[PDB]
Amino acid sequence: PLESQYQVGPLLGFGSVYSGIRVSDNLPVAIKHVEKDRISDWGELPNGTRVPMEVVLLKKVSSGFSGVIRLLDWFERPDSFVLILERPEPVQDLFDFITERGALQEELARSFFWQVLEAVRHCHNCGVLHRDIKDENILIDLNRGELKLIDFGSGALLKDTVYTDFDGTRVYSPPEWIRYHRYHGRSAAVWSLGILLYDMVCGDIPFEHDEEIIRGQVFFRQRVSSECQHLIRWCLALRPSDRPTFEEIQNHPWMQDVLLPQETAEIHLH
Ligand SMILES: NCC[C@H]1CN=C(O)c2cc(-c3cccc(OC(F)(F)F)c3)c(-c3ccccc3)n21
Repeated sequence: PLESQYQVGPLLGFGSVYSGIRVSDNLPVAIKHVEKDRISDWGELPNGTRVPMEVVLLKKVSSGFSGVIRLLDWFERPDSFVLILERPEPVQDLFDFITERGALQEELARSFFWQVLEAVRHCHNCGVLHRDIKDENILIDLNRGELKLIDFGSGALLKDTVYTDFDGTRVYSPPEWIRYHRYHGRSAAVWSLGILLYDMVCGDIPFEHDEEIIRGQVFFRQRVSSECQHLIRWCLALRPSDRPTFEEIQNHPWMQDVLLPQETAEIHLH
């Protein structure tokens, strides 16, 4: 069936994502392969079929909402699974985008960061915790100026209780995980968005080493507004309880008067 519905193009960019076309309507797709031997967390669909957690998570967050990458279909194979993902065209990941432009202007960082917050909120609303929010896991739909979360491969069902496992990016991980190998989903997510926002306005992440993470001292290597500095420092509070909630972030003075995605595209992307 797969090869009957999708024309496979070349590799894109340890992960295995190929360019693809849906032969039905020539819709651009991405084809992610995951080998069963490499899967740590297994979920179960309503039908009680054993699938990778990523399928569960993508199925739970897959609706009208443009802020998360839509899982169009998936397949079981003897030794692997194959996820069909939407592919914007043209498209750039936020890592390559920040690398090319360096530090983003606050206005564009605000629009991008707002869109990421809206997307993370949607995930949380649908019982999904991403656990690997970072520039690489954000695609820019360059025409529409819309960001899309990708890679729920380290994700989990959202729970209000302690997490004692983590398979995400260390330099984006919060001090409580480094020190005590324990975190709560939302507060840890606010940490990673702190790192992300720092990365957007400074053109690089703030911390390389465990000691730097644990100390949580933030040096700005670029001119960044006082209000943006405050929001970053707040997201990056050492004590989880001291971190802002999603509501508190989106009500922060820095987050006000956000550009519409189309506005953002017109001004900053073309
Ligand atoms: N480091 C990022 C993580 C890699 C590995 N895990 C994943 O779950 C993943 C999914 C995709 C992806 C999703 C939708 C469209 C898509 O196509 C597009 F890039 F837009 F052309 C790719 C990529 C990926 C992104 C960008 C470049 C290469 C792969 N990834």
